[PDB]
Amino acid sequence: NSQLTLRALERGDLRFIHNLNNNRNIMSYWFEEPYESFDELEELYNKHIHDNAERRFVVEDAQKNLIGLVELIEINYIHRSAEFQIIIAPEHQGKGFARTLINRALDYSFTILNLHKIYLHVAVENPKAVHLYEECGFVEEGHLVEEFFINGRYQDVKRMYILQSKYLN
Amino acid sequence: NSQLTLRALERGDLRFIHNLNNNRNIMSYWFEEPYESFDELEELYNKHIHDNAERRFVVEDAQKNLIGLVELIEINYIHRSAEFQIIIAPEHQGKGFARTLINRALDYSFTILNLHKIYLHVAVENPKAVHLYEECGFVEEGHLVEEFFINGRYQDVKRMYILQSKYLN
Amino acid sequence: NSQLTLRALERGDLRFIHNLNNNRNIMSYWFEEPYESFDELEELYNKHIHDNAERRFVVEDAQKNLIGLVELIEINYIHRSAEFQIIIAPEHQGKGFARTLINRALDYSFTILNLHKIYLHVAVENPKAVHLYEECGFVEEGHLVEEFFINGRYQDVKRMYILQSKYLNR
Amino acid sequence: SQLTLRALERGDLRFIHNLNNNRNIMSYWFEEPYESFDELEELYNKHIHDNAERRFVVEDAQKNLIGLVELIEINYIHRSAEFQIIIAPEHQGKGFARTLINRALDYSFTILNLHKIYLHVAVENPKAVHLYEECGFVEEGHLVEEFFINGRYQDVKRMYILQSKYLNRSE
Amino acid sequence: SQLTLRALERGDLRFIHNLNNNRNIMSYWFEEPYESFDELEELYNKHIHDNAERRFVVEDAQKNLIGLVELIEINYIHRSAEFQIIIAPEHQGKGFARTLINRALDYSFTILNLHKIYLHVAVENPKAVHLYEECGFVEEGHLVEEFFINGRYQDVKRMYILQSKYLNRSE
Amino acid sequence: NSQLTLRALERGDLRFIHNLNNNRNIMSYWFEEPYESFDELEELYNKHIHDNAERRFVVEDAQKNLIGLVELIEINYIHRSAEFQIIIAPEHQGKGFARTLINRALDYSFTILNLHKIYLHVAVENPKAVHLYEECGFVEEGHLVEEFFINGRYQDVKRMYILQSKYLNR
Amino acid sequence: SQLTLRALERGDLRFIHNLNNNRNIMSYWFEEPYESFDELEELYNKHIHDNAERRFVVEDAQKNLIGLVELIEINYIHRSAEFQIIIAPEHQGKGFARTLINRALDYSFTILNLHKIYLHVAVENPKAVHLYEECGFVEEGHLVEEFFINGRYQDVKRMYILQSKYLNRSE
Amino acid sequence: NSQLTLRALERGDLRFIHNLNNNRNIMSYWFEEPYESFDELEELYNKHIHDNAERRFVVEDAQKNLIGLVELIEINYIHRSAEFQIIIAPEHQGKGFARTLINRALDYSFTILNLHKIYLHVAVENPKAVHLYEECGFVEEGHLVEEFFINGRYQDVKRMYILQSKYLNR
Amino acid sequence: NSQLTLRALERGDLRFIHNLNNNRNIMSYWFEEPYESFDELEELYNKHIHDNAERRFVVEDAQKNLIGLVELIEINYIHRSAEFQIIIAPEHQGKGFARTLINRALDYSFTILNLHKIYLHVAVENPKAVHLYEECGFVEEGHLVEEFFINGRYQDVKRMYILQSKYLNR
Amino acid sequence: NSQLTLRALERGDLRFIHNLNNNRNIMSYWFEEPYESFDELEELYNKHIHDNAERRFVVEDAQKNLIGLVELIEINYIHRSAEFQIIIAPEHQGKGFARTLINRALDYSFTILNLHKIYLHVAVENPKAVHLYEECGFVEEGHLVEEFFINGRYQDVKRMYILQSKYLN
Amino acid sequence: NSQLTLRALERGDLRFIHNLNNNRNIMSYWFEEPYESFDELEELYNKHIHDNAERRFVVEDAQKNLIGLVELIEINYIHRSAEFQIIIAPEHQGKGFARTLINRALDYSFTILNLHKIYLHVAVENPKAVHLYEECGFVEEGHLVEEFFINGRYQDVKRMYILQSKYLN
Amino acid sequence: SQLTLRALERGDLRFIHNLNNNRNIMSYWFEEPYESFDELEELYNKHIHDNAERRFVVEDAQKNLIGLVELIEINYIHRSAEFQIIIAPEHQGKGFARTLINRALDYSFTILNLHKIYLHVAVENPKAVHLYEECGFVEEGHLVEEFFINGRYQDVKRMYILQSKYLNRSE
Ligand SMILES: [Ca+2]
Ligand SMILES: [Ca+2]
Ligand SMILES: [Ca+2]
Ligand SMILES: [Ca+2]
Ligand SMILES: [Ca+2]
Ligand SMILES: [Ca+2]
Ligand SMILES: [Ca+2]
Ligand SMILES: [Ca+2]
Repeated sequence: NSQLTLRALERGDLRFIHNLNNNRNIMSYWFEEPYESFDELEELYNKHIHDNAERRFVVEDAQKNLIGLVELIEINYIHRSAEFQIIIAPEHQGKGFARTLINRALDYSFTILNLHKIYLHVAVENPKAVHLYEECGFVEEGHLVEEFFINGRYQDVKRMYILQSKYLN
Repeated sequence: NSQLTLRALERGDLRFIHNLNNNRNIMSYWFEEPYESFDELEELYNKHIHDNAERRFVVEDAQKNLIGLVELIEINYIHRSAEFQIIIAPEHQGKGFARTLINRALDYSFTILNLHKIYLHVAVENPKAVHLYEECGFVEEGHLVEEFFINGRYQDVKRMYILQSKYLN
Repeated sequence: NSQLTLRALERGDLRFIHNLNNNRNIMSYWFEEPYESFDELEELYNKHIHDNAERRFVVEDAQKNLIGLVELIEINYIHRSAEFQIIIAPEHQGKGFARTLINRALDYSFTILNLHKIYLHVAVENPKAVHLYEECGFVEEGHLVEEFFINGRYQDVKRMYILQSKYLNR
Repeated sequence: SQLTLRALERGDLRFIHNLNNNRNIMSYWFEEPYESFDELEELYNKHIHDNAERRFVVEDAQKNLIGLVELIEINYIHRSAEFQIIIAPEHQGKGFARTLINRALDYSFTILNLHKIYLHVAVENPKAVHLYEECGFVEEGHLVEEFFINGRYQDVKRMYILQSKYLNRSE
Repeated sequence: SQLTLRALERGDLRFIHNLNNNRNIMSYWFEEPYESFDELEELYNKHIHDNAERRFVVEDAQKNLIGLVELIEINYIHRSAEFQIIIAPEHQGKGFARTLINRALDYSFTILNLHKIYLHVAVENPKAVHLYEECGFVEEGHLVEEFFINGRYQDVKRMYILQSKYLNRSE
Repeated sequence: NSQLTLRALERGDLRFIHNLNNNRNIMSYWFEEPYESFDELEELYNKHIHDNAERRFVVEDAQKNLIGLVELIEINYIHRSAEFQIIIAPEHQGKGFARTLINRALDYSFTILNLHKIYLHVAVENPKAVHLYEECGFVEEGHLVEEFFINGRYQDVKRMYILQSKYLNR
Repeated sequence: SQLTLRALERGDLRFIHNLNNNRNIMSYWFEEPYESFDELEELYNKHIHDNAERRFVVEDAQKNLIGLVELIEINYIHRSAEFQIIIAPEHQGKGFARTLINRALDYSFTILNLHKIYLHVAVENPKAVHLYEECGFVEEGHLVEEFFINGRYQDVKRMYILQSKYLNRSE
Repeated sequence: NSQLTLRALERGDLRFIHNLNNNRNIMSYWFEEPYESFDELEELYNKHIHDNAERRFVVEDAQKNLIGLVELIEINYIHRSAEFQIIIAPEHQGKGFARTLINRALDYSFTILNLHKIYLHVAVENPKAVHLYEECGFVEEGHLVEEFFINGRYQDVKRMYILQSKYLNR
Repeated sequence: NSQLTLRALERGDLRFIHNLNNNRNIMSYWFEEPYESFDELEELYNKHIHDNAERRFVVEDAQKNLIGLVELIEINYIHRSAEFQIIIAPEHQGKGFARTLINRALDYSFTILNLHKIYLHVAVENPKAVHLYEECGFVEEGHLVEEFFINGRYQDVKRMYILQSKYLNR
Repeated sequence: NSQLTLRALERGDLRFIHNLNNNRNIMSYWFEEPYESFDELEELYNKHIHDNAERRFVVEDAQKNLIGLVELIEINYIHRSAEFQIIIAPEHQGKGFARTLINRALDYSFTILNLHKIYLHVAVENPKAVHLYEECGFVEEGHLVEEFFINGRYQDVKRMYILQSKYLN
Repeated sequence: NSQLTLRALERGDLRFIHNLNNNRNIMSYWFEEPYESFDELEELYNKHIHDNAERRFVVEDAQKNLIGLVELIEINYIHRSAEFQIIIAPEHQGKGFARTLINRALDYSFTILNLHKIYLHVAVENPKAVHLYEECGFVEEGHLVEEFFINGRYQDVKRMYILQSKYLN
Repeated sequence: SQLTLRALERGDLRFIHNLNNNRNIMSYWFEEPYESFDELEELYNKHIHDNAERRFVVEDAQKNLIGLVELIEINYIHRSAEFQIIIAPEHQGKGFARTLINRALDYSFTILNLHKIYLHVAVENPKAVHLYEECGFVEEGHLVEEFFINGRYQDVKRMYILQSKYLNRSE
């Protein structure tokens, strides 16, 4: 909660990323390229190394156990917005780490990158996640209908946002 | 209204595209690269010629006057969704062409590309456009707060959608 | 047709090809890449110029009017098979060129390329085309269910074939 | 439940190549014929970002390699693909086939969101034809002299199944 | 209103090069010094997709080329850039400068959404310093022997203006 | 062997190939490029890895001793022909592997690759080899005069062939 | 004497392609099959420095294009090549063939210094076989079902002639 | 320290550089490209190896402990100026190395590179650093307003300079 | 000059440059590569377009007649020195342009490029040229023995220099 | 004889070179690559433009008629030697130009390039050429046996040389 | 003498080649590029691996001691000629191996490569080498004057040749 | 005799770089300034086939690295080059300099066949000037404020020697 730190994703963390994907078992993307294998992930990482439109970070504890991933995509440097997500590894879920990770992502987004707005998508069928985000200051701005094909059907997601002025002021 | 046809954007239409951009006077993008000049537009067109994540079309009348542009971006072939917009050239605005263009874009999206969902953004301060889209069967799914910096301030947009099942059935 | 001739597609014929696509108004492919514009067609033609897995030909009359296109795709040089299609330009449809063009494509396929089998797909909802192909010696070997998304719905197609031995013994 | 599906990786190419020499017919990678491990490896590297074919390896709980699930000719507008499954000789006849087929359909219809999957089966392997029918595939073609296999042209059934049948048949 | 700003294009490079030979100091494109039209042209092509510098040409109603608006050192995290304006000798002293400066600020603050714009002006050109002050720029530095210009090191004022001042000063 | 098996040539077999060349001591070729060294062989293998006009295979016994090489070159996928050759390692010559290797090459050529014709060249001055090939079903179709410069003089070779239809009906 | 041989150039490719569509069999350039002028042109550019095949055009005094002389499979150790000649339909039967053949042998044996030239002729064209025999070629093979031509496998004679015969037969 | 030495940055020092970045926890740049990861740092080092517009050096003690980094950027070879910065590793801060490192950077700048002017930026809200630089001979030439977004707000920096003639005459 | 102007060499001036070379009839160099033909000159111009180690300028009169060439080579941006030469077109030799051109080159070198020193080589056997340079403020600093092979023998050259401080204080 | 000048071969002179080759009707080489066609000549010229191992020059009269070619090959800058030849166009043969061309080649070789030795090959069956070279100061240093296959047989050539010290002193 | 075999030069033999060069202490060439270092030799070997204009071979004894080098350069496949040399390592000189090496080079040249003529250069100041070559059937065809700068002065070489018809018949 | 000269190789670059940090002035490779081992290594690879500069390392009988012999600005028409020698600090003052200089002249004049070698020496190092004079070099220039070294512009002697003097002085 204090002992959780954020650091830039590196090539040796791609195994972790790929293990997070196998566990979630939906289609993953790197700069909009779908991938399933570690090999393609590795190559996409190398190919987009200088692209600033997406940024990834790993959260570790004091003993360097890998806790989760913080990802910003669709980063636009004129409108100053990005989409984010966090993924916590299954073994570390439900330990109360989520809030800390979310705060670390906002801190980076609003005190380093100088973004104006961050938004995220949450499955309407995960009301507890929606609630958590609301408790961290995110507000619903959309209920996107049949937005994503997940587990054999089109599902709705809340689009939730928070502004730099709310987070900092 | 019958005499308006849609055709694939070609290299000779980039002048038209660039004239549409100067008139609207906000930042334009090609596969997420911002551009201002015809030269950069031309080079981006050549570079992304085989990329299927965005598709553009020009609407012409019977005498080949250029009426406007139909653009799909963020095309995802797993979720089967895209973002669209239409831009009508200033001299052809207010002639009642908008509805026809919108129908041509939906027709392409849902009878050729086989998309599931199309969505678009409309400035909350253009309620007449919002109404028009509603009349063509689009439904509001989001009111995105301070989404875009336009004319010196952050503005809200409606996110409006329509599904293939509604359009076809 | 007697003076319909077949010739190898060239770069100056791509305009014709692209006009054939706009008229039929379904998604077209070049070596499996979908394309909509002349520019992308041109670039794909240049990129695949040395690829032998698809071969295209243009049919002209004695005054060099462009009648249509003969296309072989999915050419496999071990099993000696290919998929064929034809597109006749709108203005030349229904004039009785189709059978002649089909025979020219079979002739090339079976007397020059030395293929064993040619097959084609025809919309089940175009029974008169199916009949025509049957009259040219093709036989139904499948009725592919919801095979293609065409004009806003999944459509069935007949798969029809003919063998080299049948064509060469007629 | 014991059997899991995972994306093919470069270290699995040996397995793939061993499966090919056992079956002893001409193999293809993105339509290029190959016979050697070295050419397989090169084709794997060259087409790594191509989404028109996707391959997966099925392993048991101890990571024995059971077989291969392959989708080719994937078209994202018609939303169709051709599938096949190859089980390693030592694992044939243990009743793994139906589980592998279900894993391939699940991926095809719940992740890739395809509409139709089809496959080819030798008309001279009626037991395979039957198996596929039991997994919900239906014959849509009997292709005549389609493939030169073992010194003669052979017929294959073309069999298919639709997303709506796989996902909603029980509703 | 007569004066419009448009993105620099390849056909404007002649104009740019003529502006350089008139001013007769060393010119740069993405930090590469150049003296010839040919090198200018090559640098234009090479950096076409670089967003760290942006250039615009100002024309009148009859498309006479009036001048150049240039942003360099554009940083999209700090949201700052360096600006300059060059008016063609024949159009100097016609009162175009303030209009051009407003067009550059408008683009910088209403389209690019930058936070801060700054510029350098020769301390030995007090009338230019005054002009910039009248357009709302404020001195934040007097850089000592910053640039070797015409055979000696000269001082420049660094002047700035913020987005909030430009957009909201009248509110 | 009965347990002679054929497998696709791989990069780790190039040493064997190069040892076969030094032993025969004539100029060797890879896709028509002459080579003498292991290094050039290796580079040519890498360069032509995707070329289907030549195919090579190594024959091994049950304990993976390397017996020889089967090579198809000049493969033409329209006329459906190829030139074949065999090289048996010196230590395995005269043990009665040759006929088995020849049958394995024909089997691959006619049951997998679906070729129509295989032909080979044999030195006219090695009449016992010519006889062997005749006993395996090859027939002389030419006696090529001063065809190859080999060991300091131009030598004649028989060109011998066999057809798919003959092999598959035996 | 009227007829001269000159190296094929890029402007002659149209002629070459017209010769191919007239003969209506599959043509090759460095073993790549081609059917179109565009692919011919690309193959010409790609193999420009390859010495394994050499082509020449025969013209009359007014630069009418008479035909093509082609050497392929040129091997500079065995000192052999395969030859063919194609005369344009309008110039066939004018008695040019023997002159062209002599020009090809002259080049092959007095400039390239080859040892052996051979050619293939359809066994069903006995008059061509005779012509070649009259120019000093000798049958060394009757290749059985060598080429699929016009819907069936056909036999060809392989005919040859040696440098020593061509140069010294009269000595 | 007397035995603090300056040496050219090498690829094996990038780990140190990256550890210095994580500790300071602001956005770092290499030839104007922002980077956060070791991997991107490494790639930018390789890409700009021949670029002379920035030069970097590592300061070590007699036992080769890494003390800090000296960086010159925006080097202009006509006006003969550069921007300098220093980063001292956390464990070596406050030990009285800073002034020695500054003098080593000035020495290199003015006795080897032959620059005319060096300038640097210091946070206005770190007045003790400003004072230190003044004691080393730097003079304030600007107070740049809201120059940098650092830790969630725009901050002012002093721009401080010193000339070759001053340093070489001290 | 009074209306002699200096402008950056461009690609359309290479013909002039090449005509200057044929007239002087010694081996010419571009970034140390010897060249004799227009074509090689053109290719070297394209290849070194971004190289700052040599800079060239053309001198024109008011009607744009081409008078000559000013060349700086071996430009070193640390020691701040360069080698200069001038070539006047034959038809404009002896008209009293030389001194004006020399002053234009020095002006550029010392007021724009901010160099410290310019030096040049002059044939010892052209004492009137040596004198001219001395009158323009250059001083002999060496007499290089058998420095250059020119017209069939090794020739001596004076090396002459002038410093920025001298030029800017005149 | 005074009015004949030497200039560096250029791309527009390749037609002339190729016409000289068709007339001589033996195998020609460019940096050891055999060529027969103008197209291959052109490409070899472009490819070896920066190679200093061979140098070519054209001799023209006052009206820019092309008289012939001066070629140096096998140029070695350590031993300071090269092989030369001259070819005069058929229409200009026998006008007494040969001597002038030879002197221009020696002048270039020994006063510009600073070579030590130049040598050339002359067919033993062209004794008048051999004599001419001897009159220009070349000396026989070899009678190379069956050196070149020319017109259907191996022929002998004289190798003739001259040194810079002889030419200049 | 029977136990000496010839094999194609490989990359692992470049050390040997480079040691032979340091010992002879004159300028060495690879496809006409001068080189002094092992690194440049290695790179030239890689660059010209497919070039057939020069061919090299190593002579080994039964225990694979490296005896020497056989080199053919200037190989012309129309005239069917090449220049050769042999270099024996200092420790193996004067053991009577020279004759065997020369015969192996001729055998390769005339029974495998099918050349017509081989020639070599021998320093006029090494009359014993000249004699040896004469004993192996080579004949003097030239005495090249001041041909090579060696040890600080220009030296003469005999050019010696032998024909395929002499060697084989 | 103990001291031998050999071509610089990639494994000697560490030595070269150590010689540079000891001398503590700006070093160059084919006119590119460098300070790091990594840039040195890259420049070595990039210019490996460039003959305009040549470097050699001098070793003793036990392969201790003594120093470096460098020729730059090598021009093969004028037949000149610039030379320098750097002896490692630990081997200075052992009397190796003259031997190294003779080895450099020997290579320059007996292998490369150059006409003239010249070098630059600090006018403030009169003992080096003397040494070079004793090895037969003659002053041909006193270059004024030629190099900025240790914070000021310094003069250098330019010294030369000709091939004919080195080879024939004793004749
Ligand atoms: Ca992928
Ligand atoms: Ca841009
Ligand atoms: Ca293959
Ligand atoms: Ca420049
Ligand atoms: Ca082809
Ligand atoms: Ca050639
Ligand atoms: Ca070299
Ligand atoms: Ca550098």
